[PDB]
Amino acid sequence: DIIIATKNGKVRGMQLTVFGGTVTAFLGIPYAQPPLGRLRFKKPQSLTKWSDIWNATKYANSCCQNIDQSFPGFHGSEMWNPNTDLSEDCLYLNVWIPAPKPKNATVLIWIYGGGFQTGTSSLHVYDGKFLARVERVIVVSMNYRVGALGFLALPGNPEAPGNMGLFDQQLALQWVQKNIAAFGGNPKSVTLFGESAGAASVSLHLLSPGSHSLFTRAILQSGSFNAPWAVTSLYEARNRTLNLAKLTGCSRENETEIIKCLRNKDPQEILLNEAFVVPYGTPLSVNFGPTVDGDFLTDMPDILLELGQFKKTQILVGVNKDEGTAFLVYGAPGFSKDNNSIITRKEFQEGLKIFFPGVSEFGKESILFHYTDWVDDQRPENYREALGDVVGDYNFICPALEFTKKFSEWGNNAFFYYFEHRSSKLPWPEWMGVMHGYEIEFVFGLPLERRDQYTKAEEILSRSIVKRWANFAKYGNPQETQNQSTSWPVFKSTEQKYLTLNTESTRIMTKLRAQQCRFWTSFFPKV
Amino acid sequence: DIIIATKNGKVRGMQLTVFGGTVTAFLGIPYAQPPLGRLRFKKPQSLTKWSDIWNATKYANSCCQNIDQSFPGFHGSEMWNPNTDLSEDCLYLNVWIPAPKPKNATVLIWIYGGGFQTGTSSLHVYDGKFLARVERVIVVSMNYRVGALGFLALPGNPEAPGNMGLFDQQLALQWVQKNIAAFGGNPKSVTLFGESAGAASVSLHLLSPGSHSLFTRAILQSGSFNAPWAVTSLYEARNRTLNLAKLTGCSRENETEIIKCLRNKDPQEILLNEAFVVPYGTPLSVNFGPTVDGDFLTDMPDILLELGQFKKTQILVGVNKDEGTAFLVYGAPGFSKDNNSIITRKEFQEGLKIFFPGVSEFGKESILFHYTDWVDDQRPENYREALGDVVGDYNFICPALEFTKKFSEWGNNAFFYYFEHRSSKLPWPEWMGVMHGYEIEFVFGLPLERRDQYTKAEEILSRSIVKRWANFAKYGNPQETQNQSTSWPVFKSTEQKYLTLNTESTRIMTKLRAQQCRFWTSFFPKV
Ligand SMILES: *[C@@H]1O[C@H](CO[C@H]2O[C@@H](C)[C@@H](O)[C@@H](O)[C@@H]2O)[C@@H](O[C@@H]2O[C@H](CO)[C@@H](O)[C@H](O)[C@H]2NC(C)=O)[C@H](O)[C@H]1NC(C)=O
Ligand SMILES: *[C@@H]1O[C@H](CO[C@H]2O[C@@H](C)[C@@H](O)[C@@H](O)[C@@H]2O)[C@@H](O[C@@H]2O[C@H](CO)[C@@H](O)[C@H](O)[C@H]2NC(C)=O)[C@H](O)[C@H]1NC(C)=O
Ligand SMILES: *[C@H]1O[C@H](CO[C@H]2O[C@@H](C)[C@@H](O)[C@@H](O)[C@@H]2O)[C@@H](O[C@@H]2O[C@H](CO)[C@@H](O)[C@H](O)[C@H]2NC(C)=O)[C@H](O)[C@H]1NC(C)=O
Ligand SMILES: *[C@H]1O[C@H](CO[C@H]2O[C@@H](C)[C@@H](O)[C@@H](O)[C@@H]2O)[C@@H](O[C@@H]2O[C@H](CO)[C@@H](O)[C@H](O)[C@H]2NC(C)=O)[C@H](O)[C@H]1NC(C)=O
Ligand SMILES: *[C@@H]1O[C@H](CO)[C@@H](O)[C@H](O)[C@H]1NC(C)=O
Ligand SMILES: *[C@@H]1O[C@H](CO)[C@@H](O)[C@H](O)[C@H]1NC(C)=O
Ligand SMILES: *[C@@H]1O[C@H](CO)[C@@H](O)[C@H](O)[C@H]1NC(C)=O
Ligand SMILES: *[C@@H]1O[C@H](CO)[C@@H](O)[C@H](O)[C@H]1NC(C)=O
Ligand SMILES: *[C@@H]1O[C@H](CO)[C@@H](O)[C@H](O)[C@H]1NC(C)=O
Ligand SMILES: *[C@@H]1O[C@H](CO)[C@@H](O)[C@H](O)[C@H]1NC(C)=O
Ligand SMILES: *[C@@H]1O[C@H](CO)[C@@H](O)[C@H](O)[C@H]1NC(C)=O
Ligand SMILES: *[C@@H]1O[C@H](CO)[C@@H](O)[C@H](O)[C@H]1NC(C)=O
Ligand SMILES: *[P@@](C)(=O)OCC(C)C
Ligand SMILES: *[P@@](C)(=O)OCC(C)C
Ligand SMILES: [Br-]
Ligand SMILES: [Br-]
Ligand SMILES: [Ca+2]
Ligand SMILES: [Ca+2]
Ligand SMILES: [Ca+2]
Ligand SMILES: [Ca+2]
Ligand SMILES: [Ca+2]
Ligand SMILES: [Ca+2]
Ligand SMILES: [Cl-]
Ligand SMILES: [Cl-]
Ligand code: NA
Ligand code: NA
Ligand code: NA
Repeated sequence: DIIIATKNGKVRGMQLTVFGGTVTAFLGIPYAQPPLGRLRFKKPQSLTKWSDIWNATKYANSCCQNIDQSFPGFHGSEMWNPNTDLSEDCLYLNVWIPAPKPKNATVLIWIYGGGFQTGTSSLHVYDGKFLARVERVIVVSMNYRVGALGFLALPGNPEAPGNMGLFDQQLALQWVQKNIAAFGGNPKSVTLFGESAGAASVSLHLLSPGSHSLFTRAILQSGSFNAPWAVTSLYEARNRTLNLAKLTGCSRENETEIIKCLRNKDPQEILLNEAFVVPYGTPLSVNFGPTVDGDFLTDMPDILLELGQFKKTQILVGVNKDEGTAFLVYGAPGFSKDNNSIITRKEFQEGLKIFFPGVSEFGKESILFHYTDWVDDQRPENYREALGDVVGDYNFICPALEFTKKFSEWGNNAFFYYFEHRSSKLPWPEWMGVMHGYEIEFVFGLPLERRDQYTKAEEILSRSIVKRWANFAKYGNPQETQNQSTSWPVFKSTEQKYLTLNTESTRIMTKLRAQQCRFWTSFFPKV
Repeated sequence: DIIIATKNGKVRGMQLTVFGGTVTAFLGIPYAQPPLGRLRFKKPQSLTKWSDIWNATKYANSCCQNIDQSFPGFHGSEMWNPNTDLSEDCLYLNVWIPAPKPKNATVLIWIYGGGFQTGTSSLHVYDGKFLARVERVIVVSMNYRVGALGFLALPGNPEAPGNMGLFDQQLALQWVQKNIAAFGGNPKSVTLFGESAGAASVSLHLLSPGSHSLFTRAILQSGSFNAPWAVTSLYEARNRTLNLAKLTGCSRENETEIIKCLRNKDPQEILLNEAFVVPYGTPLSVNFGPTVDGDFLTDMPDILLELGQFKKTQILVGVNKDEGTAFLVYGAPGFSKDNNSIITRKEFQEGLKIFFPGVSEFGKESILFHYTDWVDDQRPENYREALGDVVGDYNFICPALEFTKKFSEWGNNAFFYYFEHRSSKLPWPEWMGVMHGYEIEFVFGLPLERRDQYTKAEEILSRSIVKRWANFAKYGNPQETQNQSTSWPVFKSTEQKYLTLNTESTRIMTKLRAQQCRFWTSFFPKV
């Protein structure tokens, strides 16, 4: 029976057998006041204190959110849907510790993605027990509010200031500063990691001055805040908040009154109207996301990055070979998970209109021109592959490389990876390749479980990535030093070396997507 | 009717239609006295002069040689067998010129491989008409003597001094110096190129002082003289010459008498006994090859390379992804062109004994140890693939990279390629991958012929390689400057950049086979 005294009271954990050893898991520890009633849309308030033993022995409620119903019964989509009850009462976190209790263990804090609209820390692919067993690190993950409930903004107004879910993440970081030594963690050795919006979130903590002292370093998987979906303009945030009001019958003249009305709405009515606050979305829409609130974020983040205003520390950044494919089967015409999706030029053109709705005709033609010069055989898959690369390059890969360059120019070591292994268990079809989100299970060490039907080469790839991540967190250097592995060189401006992660042979390469990213980075923003 | 006046007399050529234009071909021009009777085994003697028009309108006799009969009727082997009559009377060369007659064209001189035992300039894959049409270069190729007739050595004795076939190559280089301006060529812009033993030959012309002024630069495809098959020791040459005598009933006490006896033998009896001059050969045996004769080669060539004694000029060097596979089906147990050749550990072990017959048990185990640490799934093809890599790394790839490093250390620009495209027409089975010899058709531009059933991507790869080779010959820089191509960086000590040649995307990579070549280059020579 394992009980830990925290600043707010006692917590009971549970023991787990993992690989012939034990991990102690504390699932569902609260770290804030439930944000209900008058607290809805406000910054998380600090926890009152309890007396008695809080039983942290099951995952807590996931935050309210819309759910992906495009492929019911299909594991490829459903694995990402929440696996605990939805409730506004969702501000909880999990702690996995090695057994016996470590003395001063490095801490890995996971921030999930989901577009800032969805996600929960209790998914199977985020289970931190394998990392605690194998690397003897402590792993922490928190639920944070998503959608309008997490990111509604009327900026400057403390009834709905914006970025509440980023403040939920920050308050969990603070909980780890105050409490983790009780669990055997070193509050001075904390690495944030996250994927997609969780990676964009990690990048914004590098920018936020109230996060500077809450962590040591950062890992960004397929996301960074300069991605075109990651930050909402003040203009679009106000418009969306008042669009939400209009839809829920909460248009008022005093803005504090709009929010008060919005506080009387059933959470379902808020969720049901979120999709419509925008005149046309895309599969990549982030209707309620981070804004420049003057609090968490003091200025436009592109300006902070460019002018070197961020935490000086090491970063590890990477992307997957086919980031954009997952999004094509949520509305691009001629695409389907259930066939090979050989599409025509006309379909490609229609697909750009689906992904680039506010963009001028010239803008869309410039994309077509950059991506359709083949290269050369015709090649029925030409247009199918180009559309996935358009979406992946624009939304994930070029912003990650641009973030990595600008960050490294200010003197800190940066390491960049390109993940190019397709999981042998992937339920999505082959044409979708190495999809967005499908390195995560390798990072959390799921293929280390021999009972799970991953191949032996995958068990080895995962073990090595697990070691590199842990070495990054502990030592700021993502090497695998014992097995004659390829040395991972720092990513510098000028050379731009990156490491490929694959089952066959790790390679050092240079200037990932050089020609494509010149297009998105220097020309497209003008269009 | 196109007639050219040469230093030795008139030659009539023939016109060819190639790609809606014309090439003039002069096939079978003699460049030496036929080396018959008293001239057999001696250095080529210079040509007497003729009066009348020598008709250069068909390929000439190929030199006497044994023929590959392992797969009769099979195009994969038979494409390399000679396609003109065999005769000692074989010292002829071909000239392809653009039409109209160029004014001062760069000259490309092809030296074929065949292990120094076989080969002829008239094979289809060496037809220089496409390069003359497309790049407006002049292409020259010569027949040179092979086997004992080309390389028998009793060194110091001018009746059989050694290296006669390298002297045949040199005398053809001289013919081009004296005659090529008459054809519209620039004798001051001559690039040698060659594959396998033709590449080892090209590398020896960089070392030979009598070749220094006969050419400007050099291209080495899958060969260099530091490869373990390329140069025969004085010891093994004498032993083989006297072994040949013993077998033909020509053992005598006066050595000039051995040679005189050998001059009375039918060329068939010499050919029939060549295989047996060695106690055990391998599929890679070069029984009669280059020696240090004190004439063509003044010292052991490893010493010249190491100490910088060679022509200072630019080089282009490369290898194919699966150099060693071709040799496995000529005697390694469990291999077959007609199945997938999944072999066992025992078979691998037997295969090393086939490829490394004089090598100690410890030597062979060290090879097994370096190549059988997987990497990791088992992977039935593990041993099959390892044996191909052992043979390809030892015999071709590590010596080429070692040659390229040592050459570039003396200040000259070097460019290195790794050819990794498997021809869509390859008659050999898939497991053999990107075989030895199968870049040649890409270099000579055979896929430019749309009538030939190569894919469109192959036509493009060939066009680009043809342009890089021609730019190398003309300008010393193998760039393709007009089509947004990957820039080919010089290969330097320290970084060791190389360019990959493939149908998909050209990449700049570093330190090809670093771990393998450390084994062959620094450790294996001690064994
Ligand atoms: C791959 O499937 C798509 C997607 O839509 C389809 O899903 C299929 C597996 C099948 O059940 C089909 O009946 C279903 O509608 C096909 O595109 C669709 O095809 C029709 C015309 O035949 C269009 O009018 C539809 O609008 C279009 N749907 C979408 C969303 O674009 C697609 O052609 C198919 N591709 C193949 C077989 O190569
Ligand atoms: C692939 O074939 C080899 C090569 O020899 C064979 O060629 C085959 C296609 C077939 O015609 C066969 O009859 C012929 O001998 C096979 O290895 C051979 O197999 C026998 C025992 O079955 C040995 O005793 C032979 O010595 C051996 N030959 C050599 C040269 O090693 C091989 O097993 C086969 N591999 C497969 C099917 O996976
Ligand atoms: C933000 O403000 C308006 C609001 O329009 C919206 O009304 C909402 C409550 C919601 O239901 C939403 O779907 C609807 O679009 C946007 O105006 C839209 O623009 C179109 C033309 O593009 C006009 O027809 C309407 O005013 C309205 N659309 C529809 C379909 O009725 C406006 O575009 C937006 N501002 C932005 C995006 O910067
Ligand atoms: C060079 O000299 C001898 C010559 O032996 C050879 O006789 C030739 C005419 C020819 O037929 C050839 O096959 C034969 O090998 C080599 O001696 C051989 O070595 C073995 C033991 O390895 C002895 O049994 C014999 O002397 C002879 N072999 C056979 C099978 O009869 C000698 O090895 C070689 N020198 C080298 C390789 O450096
Ligand atoms: C916590 O769990 C233990 C079960 O072993 C129990 O004794 C205690 O009452 C629990 N607290 C609850 C249910 O609030
Ligand atoms: C943990 O390590 C830090 C340095 O990273 C040190 O300052 C701290 O006191 C240590 N605490 C322990 C061993 O309890
Ligand atoms: C609006 O109403 C709120 C709350 O009832 C009040 O506190 C605030 O001062 C009012 N402001 C304006 C501008 O009407
Ligand atoms: C290193 O190699 C061993 C044994 O060869 C292997 O079992 C282990 O997984 C490897 N460790 C890492 C961190 O990759
Ligand atoms: C060379 O060819 C032409 C054929 O057009 C002929 O007139 C001449 O006699 C030939 N020379 C020979 C056969 O020696
Ligand atoms: C050919 O070019 C060379 C320089 O490479 C020059 O010296 C020579 O005279 C030229 N000859 C011509 C145009 O006939
Ligand atoms: C051997 O005979 C040759 C040719 O008949 C002769 O010229 C030579 O001087 C002789 N040398 C010896 C050492 O017997
Ligand atoms: C360059 O591109 C053109 C037209 O796009 C093509 O037809 C030609 O083959 C290319 N040239 C080379 C040297 O690759
Ligand atoms: P990630 C799956 O959180 O990506 C955000 C999406 C909206 C581009
Ligand atoms: P190239 C085919 O001439 O290779 C020589 C062989 C004997 C290694
Ligand atoms: Br069009
Ligand atoms: Br053994
Ligand atoms: Ca790629
Ligand atoms: Ca996802
Ligand atoms: Ca490795
Ligand atoms: Ca390879
Ligand atoms: Ca060959
Ligand atoms: Ca290219
Ligand atoms: Cl580069
Ligand atoms: Cl490197
Ligand atoms: Na087209
Ligand atoms: Na084994
Ligand atoms: Na050793």
